[PDB]
Amino acid sequence: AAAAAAAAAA
Amino acid sequence: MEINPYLMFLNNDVTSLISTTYPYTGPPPMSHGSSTKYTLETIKRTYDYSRTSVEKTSKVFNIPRRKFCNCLEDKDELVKPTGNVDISSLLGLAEMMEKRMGEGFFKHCVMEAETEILKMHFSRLTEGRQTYDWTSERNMPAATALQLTVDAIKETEGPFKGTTMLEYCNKMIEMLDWKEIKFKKVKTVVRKTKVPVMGIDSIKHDEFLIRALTINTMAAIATPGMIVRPFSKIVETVAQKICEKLKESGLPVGGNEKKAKLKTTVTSLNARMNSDQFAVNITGDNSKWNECQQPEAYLALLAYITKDSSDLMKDLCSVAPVLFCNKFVKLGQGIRLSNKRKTKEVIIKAEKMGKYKNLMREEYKNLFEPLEKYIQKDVCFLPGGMLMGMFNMLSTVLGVSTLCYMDEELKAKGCFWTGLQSSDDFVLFAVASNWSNIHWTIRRFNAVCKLIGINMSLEKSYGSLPELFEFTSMFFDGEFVSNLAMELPAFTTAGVNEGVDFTAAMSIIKTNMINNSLSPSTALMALRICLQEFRATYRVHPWDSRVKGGRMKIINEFIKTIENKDGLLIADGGKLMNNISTLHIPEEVLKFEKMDEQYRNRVFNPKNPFEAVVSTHSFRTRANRTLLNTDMRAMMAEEKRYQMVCDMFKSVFESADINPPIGAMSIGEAIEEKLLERAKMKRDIGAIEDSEYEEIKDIIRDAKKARLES
Amino acid sequence: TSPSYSPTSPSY
Amino acid sequence: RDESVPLPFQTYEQMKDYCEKFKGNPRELASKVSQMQSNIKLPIKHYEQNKFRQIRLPKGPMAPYTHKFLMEEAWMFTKISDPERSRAGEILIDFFKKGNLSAIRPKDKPLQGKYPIHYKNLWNQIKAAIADRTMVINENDHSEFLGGIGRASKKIPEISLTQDVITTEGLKQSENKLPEPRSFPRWFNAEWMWAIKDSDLTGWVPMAEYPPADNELEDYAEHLNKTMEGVLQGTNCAREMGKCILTVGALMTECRLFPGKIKVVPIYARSKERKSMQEGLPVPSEMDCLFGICVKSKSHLNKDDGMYTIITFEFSIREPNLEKHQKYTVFEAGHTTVRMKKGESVIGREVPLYLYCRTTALSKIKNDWLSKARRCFITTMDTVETICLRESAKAEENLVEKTLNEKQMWIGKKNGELIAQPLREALRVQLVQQFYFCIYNDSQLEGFCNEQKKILMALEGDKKNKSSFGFNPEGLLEKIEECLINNPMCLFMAQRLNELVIEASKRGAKFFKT
Amino acid sequence: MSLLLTIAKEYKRLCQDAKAAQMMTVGTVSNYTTFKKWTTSRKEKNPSLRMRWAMSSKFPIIANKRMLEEAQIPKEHNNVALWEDTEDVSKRDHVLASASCINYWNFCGPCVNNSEVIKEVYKSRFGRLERRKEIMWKELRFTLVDRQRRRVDTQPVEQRLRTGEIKDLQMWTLFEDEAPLASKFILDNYGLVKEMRSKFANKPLNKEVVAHMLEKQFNPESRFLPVFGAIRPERMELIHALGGETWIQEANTAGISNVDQRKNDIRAVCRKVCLAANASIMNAKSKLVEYIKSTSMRIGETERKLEELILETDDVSPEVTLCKSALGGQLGKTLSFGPMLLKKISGSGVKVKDTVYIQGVRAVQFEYWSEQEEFYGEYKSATALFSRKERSLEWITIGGGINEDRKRLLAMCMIFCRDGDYFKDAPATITMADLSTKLGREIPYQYVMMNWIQKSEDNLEALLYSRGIVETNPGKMGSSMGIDGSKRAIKSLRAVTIQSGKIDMPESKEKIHLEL
Repeated sequence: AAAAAAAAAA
Repeated sequence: MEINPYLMFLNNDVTSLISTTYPYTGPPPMSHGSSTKYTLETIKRTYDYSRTSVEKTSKVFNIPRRKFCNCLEDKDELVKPTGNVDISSLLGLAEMMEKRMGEGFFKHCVMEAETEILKMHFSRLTEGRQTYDWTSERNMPAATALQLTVDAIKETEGPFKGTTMLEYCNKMIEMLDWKEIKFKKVKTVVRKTKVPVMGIDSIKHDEFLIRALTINTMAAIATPGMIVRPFSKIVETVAQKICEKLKESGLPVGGNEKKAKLKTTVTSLNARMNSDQFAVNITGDNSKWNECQQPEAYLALLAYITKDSSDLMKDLCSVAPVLFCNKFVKLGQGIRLSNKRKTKEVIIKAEKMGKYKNLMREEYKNLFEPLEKYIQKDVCFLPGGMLMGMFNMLSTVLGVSTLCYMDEELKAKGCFWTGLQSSDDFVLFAVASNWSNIHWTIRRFNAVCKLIGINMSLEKSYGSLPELFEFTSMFFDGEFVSNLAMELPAFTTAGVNEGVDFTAAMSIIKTNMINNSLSPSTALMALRICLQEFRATYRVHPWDSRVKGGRMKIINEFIKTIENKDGLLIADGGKLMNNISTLHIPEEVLKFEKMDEQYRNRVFNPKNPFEAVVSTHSFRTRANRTLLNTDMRAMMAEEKRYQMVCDMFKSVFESADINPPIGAMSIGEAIEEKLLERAKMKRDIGAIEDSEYEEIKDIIRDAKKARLES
Repeated sequence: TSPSYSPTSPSY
Repeated sequence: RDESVPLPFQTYEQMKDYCEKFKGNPRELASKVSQMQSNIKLPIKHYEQNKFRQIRLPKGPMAPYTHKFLMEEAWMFTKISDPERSRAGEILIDFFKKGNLSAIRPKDKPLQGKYPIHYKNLWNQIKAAIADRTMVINENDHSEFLGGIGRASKKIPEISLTQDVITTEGLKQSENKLPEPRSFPRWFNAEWMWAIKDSDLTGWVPMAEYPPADNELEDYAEHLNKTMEGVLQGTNCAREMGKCILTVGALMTECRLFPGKIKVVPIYARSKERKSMQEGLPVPSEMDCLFGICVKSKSHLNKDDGMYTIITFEFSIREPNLEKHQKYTVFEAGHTTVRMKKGESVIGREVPLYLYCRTTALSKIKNDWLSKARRCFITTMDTVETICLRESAKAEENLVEKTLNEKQMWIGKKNGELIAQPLREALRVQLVQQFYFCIYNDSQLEGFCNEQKKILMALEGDKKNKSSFGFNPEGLLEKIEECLINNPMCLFMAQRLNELVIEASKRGAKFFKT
Repeated sequence: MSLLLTIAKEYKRLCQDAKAAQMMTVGTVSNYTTFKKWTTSRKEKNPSLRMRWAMSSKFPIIANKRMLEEAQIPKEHNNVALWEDTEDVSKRDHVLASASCINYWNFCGPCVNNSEVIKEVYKSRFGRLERRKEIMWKELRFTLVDRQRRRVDTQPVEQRLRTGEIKDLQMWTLFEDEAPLASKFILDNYGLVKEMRSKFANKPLNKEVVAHMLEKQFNPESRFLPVFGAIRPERMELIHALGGETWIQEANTAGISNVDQRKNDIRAVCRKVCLAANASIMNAKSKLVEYIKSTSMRIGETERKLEELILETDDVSPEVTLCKSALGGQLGKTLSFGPMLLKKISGSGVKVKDTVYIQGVRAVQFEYWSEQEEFYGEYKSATALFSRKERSLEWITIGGGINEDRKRLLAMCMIFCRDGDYFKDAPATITMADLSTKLGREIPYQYVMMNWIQKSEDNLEALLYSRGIVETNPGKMGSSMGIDGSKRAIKSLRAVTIQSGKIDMPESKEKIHLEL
């Protein structure tokens, strides 16, 4: 689905 | 869709992209488990490939010896490898080979060998691969093994004063008649803590002979013993002198030179052609090349070469083969027993196989039972096989002897074959008037090859019109074999110290760029890769790099002082100043002019406590604690005793390491008189006390007492 | 008594 | 010496006499023709054997996933890196845990798991360790898992064993085992096509600075390296290269750091994001992302070769496939949030997260050669660069830039039609091929290629119509068959070689099509 | 002062051990060369990987102690431990320490004024950099045929010398205390001894290092290398940046060391000396040796005798072979005929005498060779490969660059070939070329017609036409050789074909010498 990095600690 | 990389081979020629079929980017394969299977299988392949039923009981060993040469059991499979050599036709190939080049070929080459060997100190025998030390019955680096051999001779019969290869050989042959030999062997004594106390062991001529002919397996390649090695080096130097003079020989000459040899012989053959004649080539590769060759035929051939040379060195030539004509081969680690429970396992020694007998699987039994004839307690005796890697020179001498003869046999229309050979590998060019005749020519040359025991691999070999063929990963066309796959693993850091590592890597990129013919951007990316792996290996990074660490924390305060931060050395945190044009120039030189004066002065001082540039960065690496824990150290107690001696003499004589010490004197005598001369030097003019010089003299004479008492 | 092959032309 | 002589003569003196006095007659012509009559076989004709029976391929279960890590289905966790915080790289996961990573827990009932409860307990030990320190303290847990669930087998000496031969107990026997052959993989093609396309993150591979330049060469070299690096850094193949280098390097340090100890090593790769929309922005994002967590067992080094054992846990957004994942034990881990921002609405909701687990063996040699994956670039570079020179050197002009874009390389097949791509994008195919060569290298693979060069040389022999021949092609194809067992890359390149033979035979026929 | 005392006491301790005492007493001192070979044979299996494992540890490195305590603080700045009193692993007087301390002393260390001492030690390397400073640059691309194998001096330096004599220089400049008194080199070549010993003897730093670097300073590395046709040894140092199969670079030949022309000057010297021996044919053996040992050459920075230059020079010219033949220097693997150089790769046969007719109705004996023999020809800007059988050329191929030089190759090699047409052309040969005027000496005939061809322009055309001429068939268009040396292939010579490329040169490591 061309969507790799994801999750951010923020 | 379906991605197929091989589709790019359609339009393009294969020889240019051939470096992408070889997967040299990854790790190699390697050995697991017991090597006894391969060893027994290979011995049975040796007795099998030698086709003879003639078996004569040896007088000395009370063991059947199968001597197969100039006799044939023919099997309905001829195409399958043969080990049987017909010595008459062999010496025929030797005669035609000599009469092709000079009448004095063998006499002269043997003269050169005799020269180089008679000069030779036996200490250079330590140079080479690992060899089998029979004292501890283990494989060792050649130097330590030779130290144990000579040391054992010293503790048995007294010290060895020979200092020559010839006298070493004389002592080797003298020990075979020795009824008793003494060893340095570490025996564990339970004092319950087991301290491996060094000890002195005894052995009998019967056991010592077998230990002397014993060869060891390496998970396979064989590593012969220390008593067999000098004579093997003799024959190998003879065959090297023979190889050098041969145009068709590819063994003694290699790298960039092999290339031009092939080019020259190619254009020579193309010019030699007639208008009727037809040229075609084949890439030959040989399987079981070592198992087919036999030391008996090598004994006959060596006797033929040494016929006219000298009767003094001829007896020294014939001794090398006969130790491989009766030779013992260590079996291996052995077999293991298990249940279906996977709980209990029973290890077996190679000695005790014949105890368990049928307990092994039927394959093991079928391979094992015939070898019980030639079996000994720990070891298996075979005459005819040639262990791999030892004689390679003489092997290619044989091959070139097969290729050398064209004028011989029949002057049939279009009878031509010649080519190159290195050990098993050979490239054959065949020329015949008509195409139908070519098959006949090729088959005749394979017939003589298999006649003396050179077996072309019918599976591996292939041939075509002259343009295409391969030699030792060198593929030919109008172009020449552009591949970096050979030299890949050497590009990484050399691992001695920092300056030597990087500068040596640079010069490696240079030499590869000239010879292996890689392109410049390839060498630039190689420079950057070697630089990154260098920085990671030595844990350094540039000053402008955000990376923080132990060595970088110093660089944080280092940066502000130095004006020119590019001229800094890489190991001190400097950025790369070298490039393709500067590859010949070490980084210290290229950065030196732009260095800050404080920097360059502080870094290069020779007093530091810590093509190659020494700088300040060179250091020595500590050995790990492995060999010191086992009894290998209890053996090393001798080597350390050599240590403090050599270090002492190097402290007395500064040029000892550079210029080898000479003159007729004892080490101790020269040390004493030299110490007296330096004492007189410092006393007469320079500053030292007179009573102190007499104290030094007192220490010298008191040392002469304890030196005399021994 | 071993046959031969003459490659008529090429293949591409 | 006197009993070592080959001839019917016994005394060495007689062999010596026959040697020194030897003069050969021309009787080896009849000896060679009788040897020729005895050797009846091996005349060879290409057109006769030109079929080569295509290529034989093994049949059985589909080949599994042999790579130590998951590529296509692997999932990432993005963290913007601090220079002093990430400089350790061990603390990277400790700063990761302050995020959402700590909450994820698998359920007790896995999908397609071999040893669920063990892996679940170990996962909890990793999460509990990361809080305090990254070493796992369990002395009983690792003893069963190590050796690849290899058990330490008690050894009974031979001296006391003789009675147990006289009285047979414990059911004493001896046997060895062989690997079970597999069949051609399907998924491999999709893996290649995924590694070929550019990932959203810019580059995964640390590459040093460029040296100073002089007009003549270093302009050409520096430019070519800038372009090739720029292309290959964005690919997912570079991603797997980077994670391999960084994590296998981490393990390599952990083997010296804590021998005989259990440690939690992250599986991670560093990447900086790059944005081509505008020049002026706040910053290009510099960060590092996490594929999963890893566990190391005893590092003790035997006199013979020791092989360390390793337990890999990877995140994935993807449903597992039992066929290629048979070695993997999958769980249902949780749900992960994924969103995008576009011209459309693109909300993205959430997608379930699966946790893949397995155990593998790493030799120290494999740790090294896999630790440096950068070598692949070079072997691609050369192969590419030569093509640009050999062309341009014909026209005595600078064709490098023109050859890269214009020259067409056959890449794949779609809809039964042969497809080609320019040399710049087909460069990714070579880089992926070399990287698989690094990852998938087995003894089987080396036998395959080293016996395959003969096939290729015969093919190009028929290419220029040189009427090439190999002597026992049944034997050659038996050696090629012999080296194809379980290796996915080996069987893949085998089948692709079949298709090459087919299309080449269609172009012109020196070969066969079934 | 105690530095000698503790050595004496150490000797006392060593000879008190009988095992070491007897091995110290028995035999020559040469046993040291063997004794050293008995240690540290163990090397690690992994070149880089082992070193990575080594630098992984924080305190792997073995380093000296005394100097650091003398100069600098052992403790750190950031409170990461540096030094201990414990000697671990191998037991030697060095105490282990961390890697970063080296960097610290490279930073804050108290050292001054080492600059001038460094460079003239490494002047080999520093000079190899100095030469790269002055050159200019241009870039292009071509399909380039390099000359595949030339054995050619690389990294050339003035006053280059053999390995033994440079070992003598090593011993004399390093230390006087233990040195042999070595006559041959020191007496004749003194004044390089003065320079080297003067600069290196006063400041005792890195004795072993300076030695082993001076060994390489005077040693040109002659390897088997591809060259694209610039044969000056200065370009050989950096070929890679310059040329290759696809490479090209320019603006080079200008900057070179003074050796390259000095060698040619020595060639002219040997020319004049051999002429001096040619003037008087009473004896040529006793006079030329006098002319050799008497002459003294002045090299730019040093005075050196002509004997030690001739015997030990690398480049073998047709003259230099003659000058060496008077001495005992063995340099083989070289064939010299006129301006041309040759090497013999194949066959053998005996010299035979055949009397054949000239056009002046007179008979003169000609010594010819019957062999099937394949030799490589070498001429200015042209290389080729020839094979003669039974006094006539069998196979020929020309790899030459320039047309005229190709024609010269063809000619000269025809002279060495000596066909029957060699006799048919005799336009006024007898009046002059027959009898050379030197004390009434008849000059050999091969060189007679060689000189007749060197005479004028039409004499080349004569024997060039003496070979069979035929219109060449298609497929030989590129290989065919015109009378004037071109490839147009309308009319071409028989038994010759040009190759597009160069031709590789053979090499053999051999030494042969006999009296003249």
